[PDB]
Amino acid sequence: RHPLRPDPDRERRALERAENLRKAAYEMAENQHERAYHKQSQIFQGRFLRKDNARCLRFYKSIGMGYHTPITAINGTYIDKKCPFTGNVSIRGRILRGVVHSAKMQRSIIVRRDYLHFVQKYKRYERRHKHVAAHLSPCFRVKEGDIVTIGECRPLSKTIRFNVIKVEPVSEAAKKRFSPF
Amino acid sequence: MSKTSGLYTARKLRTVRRVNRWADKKYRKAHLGTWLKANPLEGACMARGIVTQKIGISAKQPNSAVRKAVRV
Ligand SMILES: [K+]
Ligand SMILES: [K+]
Ligand SMILES: [K+]
Ligand SMILES: [K+]
Ligand SMILES: [K+]
Ligand SMILES: [K+]
Ligand SMILES: [K+]
Ligand SMILES: [K+]
Ligand SMILES: [K+]
Ligand SMILES: [K+]
Ligand SMILES: [K+]
Ligand SMILES: [K+]
Repeated sequence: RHPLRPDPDRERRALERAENLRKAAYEMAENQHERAYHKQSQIFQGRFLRKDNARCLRFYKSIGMGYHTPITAINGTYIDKKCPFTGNVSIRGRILRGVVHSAKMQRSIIVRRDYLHFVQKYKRYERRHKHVAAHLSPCFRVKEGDIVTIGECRPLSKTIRFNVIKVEPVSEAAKKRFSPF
Repeated sequence: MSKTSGLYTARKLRTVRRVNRWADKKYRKAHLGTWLKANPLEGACMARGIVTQKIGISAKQPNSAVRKAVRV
């Protein structure tokens, strides 16, 4: 890391995101409808009592492969052990793209992938599709029709082996087409 | 063109052939499975049995004879 930190003079003020995260943590403590207190495993919970600010209050990482961390994950207040940026999982294996078929589950979506199958006797093709279940971190929000890029992780449920890592929005009320990519 | 064309119609071309294959009497006899059930020999070259009677059988219209046979 050859270069070192150019000089803005509003940095320490702009770290008011510390009180932001702190009061979000203290709001989670008051929602007595919950049964478990949710917290990241990478973070002490004694760093919140301190005032010198010297220690970070939220954990995040980079996933590699030229995919950059969204700022909504860096400055969010949610808890997700299955989020690839702020949870306890990793991305490795195949990386694919598809379209959102359904977003009706809890932090889970269905993805529709399209492809062609050649039949040699008839010298022609047929159009085919498959459905893939994927995990949706709160740092993204999607609707049906949007393009997504998903990447492989370890097994996460009976049907899920992938995680949403990029979103390309698609306007509502547009003609739905084959769109293989 | 009385048949579908087009670069993405392989599924239709296969469905049509699968459906119309059964219209042929040879294919239907050899592939349906009812003839195998009804066949006295059960799909074999030959079979052994015991004779229960001796008989004579008339021939058909333009011929005249008594053919010799056995109930088995
Ligand atoms: K989290
Ligand atoms: K394809
Ligand atoms: K194929
Ligand atoms: K097709
Ligand atoms: K599960
Ligand atoms: K499951
Ligand atoms: K189509
Ligand atoms: K014709
Ligand atoms: K024809
Ligand atoms: K036709
Ligand atoms: K075409
Ligand atoms: K035909």
